[PDB]
Amino acid sequence: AYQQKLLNYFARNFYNMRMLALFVAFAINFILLFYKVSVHYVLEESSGYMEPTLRILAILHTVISFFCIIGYYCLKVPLVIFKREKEVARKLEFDGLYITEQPSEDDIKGQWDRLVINTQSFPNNYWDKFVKRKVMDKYGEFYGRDRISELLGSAVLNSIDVKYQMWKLGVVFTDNSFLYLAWYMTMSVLGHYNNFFFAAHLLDIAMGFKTLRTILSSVTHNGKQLVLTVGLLAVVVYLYTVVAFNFFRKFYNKSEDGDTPDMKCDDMLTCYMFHMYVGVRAGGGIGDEIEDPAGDEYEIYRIIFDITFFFFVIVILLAIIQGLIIDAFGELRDQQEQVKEDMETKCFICGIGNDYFDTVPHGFETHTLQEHNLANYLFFLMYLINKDETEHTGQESYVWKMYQERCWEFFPAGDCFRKQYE
Amino acid sequence: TMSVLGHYNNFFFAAHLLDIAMGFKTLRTILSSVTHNGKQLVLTVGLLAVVVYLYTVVAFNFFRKFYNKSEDGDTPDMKCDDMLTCYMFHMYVGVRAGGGIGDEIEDPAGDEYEIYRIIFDITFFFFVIVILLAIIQGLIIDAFG
Amino acid sequence: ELRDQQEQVKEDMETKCFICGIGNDYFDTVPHGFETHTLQEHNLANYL
Amino acid sequence: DRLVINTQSFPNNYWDKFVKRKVMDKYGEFYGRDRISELLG
Amino acid sequence: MESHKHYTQSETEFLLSCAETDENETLDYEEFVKRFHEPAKDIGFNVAVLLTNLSEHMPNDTRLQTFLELAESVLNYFQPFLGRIEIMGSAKRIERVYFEISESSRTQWEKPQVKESKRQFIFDVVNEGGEKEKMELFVNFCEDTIFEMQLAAQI
Ligand SMILES: [Zn+2]
Ligand SMILES: [Zn+2]
Repeated sequence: AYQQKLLNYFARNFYNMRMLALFVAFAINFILLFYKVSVHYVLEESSGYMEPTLRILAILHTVISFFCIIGYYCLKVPLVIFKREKEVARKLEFDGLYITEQPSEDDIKGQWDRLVINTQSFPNNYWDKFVKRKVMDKYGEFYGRDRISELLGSAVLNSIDVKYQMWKLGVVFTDNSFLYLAWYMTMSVLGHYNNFFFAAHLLDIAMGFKTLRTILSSVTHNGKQLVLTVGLLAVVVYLYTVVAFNFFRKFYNKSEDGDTPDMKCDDMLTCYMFHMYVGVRAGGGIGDEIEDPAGDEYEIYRIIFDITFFFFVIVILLAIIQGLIIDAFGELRDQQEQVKEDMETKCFICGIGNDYFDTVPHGFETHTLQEHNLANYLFFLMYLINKDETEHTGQESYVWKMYQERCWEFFPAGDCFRKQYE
Repeated sequence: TMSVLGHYNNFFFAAHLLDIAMGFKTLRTILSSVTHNGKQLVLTVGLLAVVVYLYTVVAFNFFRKFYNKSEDGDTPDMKCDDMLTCYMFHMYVGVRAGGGIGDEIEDPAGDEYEIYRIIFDITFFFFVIVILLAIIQGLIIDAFG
Repeated sequence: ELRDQQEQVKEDMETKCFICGIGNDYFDTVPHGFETHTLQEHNLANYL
Repeated sequence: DRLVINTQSFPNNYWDKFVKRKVMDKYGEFYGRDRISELLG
Repeated sequence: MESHKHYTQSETEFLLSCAETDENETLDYEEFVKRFHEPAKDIGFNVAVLLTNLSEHMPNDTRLQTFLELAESVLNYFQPFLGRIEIMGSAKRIERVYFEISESSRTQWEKPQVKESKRQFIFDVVNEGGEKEKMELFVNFCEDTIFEMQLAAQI
């Protein structure tokens, strides 16, 4: 219960130590700025604690990473496994997909959940042992009681459900957030071993103050098109290099003046990577590596060639990058403004408009705050599930039956008690 | 008080030309497009500085010969070994670069370390210049929108 | 203009059908009647 | 703005000396004529 | 108690003669009628729901208005505690059901991590997602949120 209480504490004190771990990462950045090439070491100022607090703060930061992954296990991991168990249980309810459908080789996320139905302790952290025996009752009269039996299946060592835990952690590993923080802890491990890569913990600034994160979202949602466009660019560089391999085998000399043993980019690779490294990090042209206009009539077309590079490369490059990034920003600002539209024009349950509901002294506002009052439907559902069905009203038992039915017409189609008479 | 200091020392006296910050309003709306978003701008430049920090640190562990500050190296050159010196070197060079660090890099001589070093310069070019222009004019034109 | 054209395609497939052309104001009175109105009442390939 | 309610000449350039004695009247029957005297000065 | 400016003094003395008469003068506030006053709070809650629904179904009745303002302090107390929605209760007409909301669920709803999951969910239901079964996805979020506040209070 000491350790139970401490897990409770790390649950209820979780984001604060996360931001403190970020502050310790800033302190890591504070030190990694006085290294000297001799092996390496640290210089000295009036503060006299470089190496001891170095080692101590490294071990401390790694321990805080351990604390946050244990707390994150104590945090949302049951919520995510709750969502998973809910989805699997209701898909055996409304489909019986492991009875009947047998889904494809895509989503062995889903077929991963086959071998947990093997466990007798399958539907644990979803409170809903109803679902197991209801699905047991619902189909095996059609398809087999043997099929029902198949879909059945200090000192505490083997009296715990092993395969449930295996399935559980396999679902846990699918999280991007969990793998993110676990990989972060292993980075703290490698810095505990070798504190050269130790300052690479500064992807902690990828999941704090959200505006940078929305900028990263503007990066990542479009990035398939970005990467394929850079691949198209590489195709252009490839063929464009190949053009200056057939007709052009003298205009490059890598050494000084050519008498020193110069190199024309004849080799495919060498010429490939040469055009890549030169012309991408160019600053417009290949006016550096080109032979200047000396008067050759081949060199006329070679200057035209450099012009075609300039035009069909630099324009294209800027079109690749900031057109797509500002396009991402336009869609991000559009999405946020449409969120602010729909929270102020038509509610989820209202769905009419702010034309009707402002007739009286701020009735649209109170209509939002009271008549659809989004969290109070949540509280109502709590109030149902907390009560017993004998205790229900006919209204309460009615909505309960509609909820069990998963039929959803009991919710308003949009019109309200203000709409009927007023 | 700026007029007072110019009355005392008329060197800073011409710094009164922030008077053009509160007249003809169109410039002031441009300054408004600057200032309302600027929290995101400053935090993004801080992110850029983090990238430069770690990216410098990468060329501190594996890369301790490709920079020589003097002429030809026989004159007493300096590899950017020091954390700070290498920090501010990458800042002042690569930010005011013009795309690449093709100046300070050793050219392709044929070393297989230098292959990855050229790939390193390419990663700088790509993950820096694209990001920079995305920082500045994407956000400023977003402000204008 | 490309993002405008694609978003207006996603508008008109979800607001006013080719044959409906009224809006999603009228047709959502019942349990998803606008959706079934699309899938059944104008059901584009079934005229074909 | 706490320590200007200490001043007897608090609500000056708002023409509305109403507000001082109305707030003096409105709450100190509940909470104290001495509280009214403190919010005077 | 009279320094709290609130009550009427004969009724304060009624509460005094009610109080405990516990052997010198001492009195525990919890053991007063308090512990039984929360079922009395439940009764007055139901009365408030009742008078509320009276006003809601049948408004504009000065008899009922006088009776309503007669019950002013109860509606002042219990509007933080009531629950109110609207549905179509199988009568093919727009109806409304008034009910209870406990407070500890609101204290774990006071947890703004739920509020930001909610606002991201707002973003989802507005744009990010196939508009398939809007309120059903909402109730999926609700069941998850129920489980979330179970986790939150159970710590
Ligand atoms: Zn509604
Ligand atoms: Zn039609």
